[PDB]
Amino acid sequence: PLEMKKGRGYVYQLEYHLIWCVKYRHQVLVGEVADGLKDILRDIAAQNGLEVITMEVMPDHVHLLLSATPQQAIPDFVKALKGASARRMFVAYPQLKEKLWGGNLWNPSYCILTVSENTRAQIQKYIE
Amino acid sequence: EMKKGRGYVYQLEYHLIWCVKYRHQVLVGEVADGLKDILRDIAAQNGLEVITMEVMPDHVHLLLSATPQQAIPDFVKALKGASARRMFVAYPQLKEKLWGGNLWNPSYCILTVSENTRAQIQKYIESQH
DNA sequence: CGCACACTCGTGACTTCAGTCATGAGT
DNA sequence: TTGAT
DNA sequence: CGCACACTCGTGACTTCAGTCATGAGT
DNA sequence: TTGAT
Ligand SMILES: [Mg+2]
Ligand SMILES: [Mg+2]
Ligand SMILES: [Mg+2]
Ligand SMILES: [Mg+2]
Repeated sequence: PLEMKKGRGYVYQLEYHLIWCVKYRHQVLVGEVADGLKDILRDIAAQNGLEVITMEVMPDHVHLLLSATPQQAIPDFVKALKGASARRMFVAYPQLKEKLWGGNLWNPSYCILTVSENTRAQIQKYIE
Repeated sequence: EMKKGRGYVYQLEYHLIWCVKYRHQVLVGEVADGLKDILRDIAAQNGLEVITMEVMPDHVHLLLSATPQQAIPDFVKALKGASARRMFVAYPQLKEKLWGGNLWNPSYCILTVSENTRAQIQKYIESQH
């Protein structure tokens, strides 16, 4: 049986692998800065109705595995996740301005991949 | 494999399914054939790639590939709302069983698709080296 | 190298009112 | 301030 | 009879200007 | 006008 969420006019299962990097690929996401970023990203995610299945912060990039509804558009939540986290991180960690004084904490691009929650076998069963 | 746009790199696939209103097995013969041409056309207009398409008498199944900017409610609306309008015009006999102004069930089912499961993907994430 | 996602300049949209998203072009 | 997830 | 995704009515947005999307409530 | 992909 397929894992499926139900909403008003749709049944769905939507997961994405989202990834982005620190501007200039600076390795600044370490220690308390990485810990903070985890809080900030979870708060933004919940504020936006996103479920964070997995989160991993490496020094120069972030990897998220998200579960969403059909109404949450990609450019919208990526903007929330990155734009708001940049704003907060700079406030909470003024020391970031030492390596990133240009007004950006993040690389201006994101990489995103859809993800199958269920197996190909489960899908053919449901689809047949 | 991975596509690119001005500010993003992505690979987006979705299984999209919806049924005929009241579950009537109406999509058959020339009606089904015309549905396919109408869907392919709508997909073309909206720049949506249709990887797989299947039309059963009571429901449709598509495997789509899209850009990050193509939101789900928008493309589902385009494919279902436009095809319905067009199907009734092209095949009026549909009205014999569906005179209420709806060719489609008001719901859609949609699943993100990838070349691996999240279980595997998350483990790959928890590693680092 | 010469791009390009990633660097830079530019545009508008819109939250975080800063710094992303959208976006074209030059290197 | 870049050099790849 | 009650549900709901699937039936219906209700509320709007927006193309297909009809019939879907958004959506809350009854059955 | 419904009963499940
Ligand atoms: Mg960007
Ligand atoms: Mg609907
Ligand atoms: Mg270019
Ligand atoms: Mg209900």
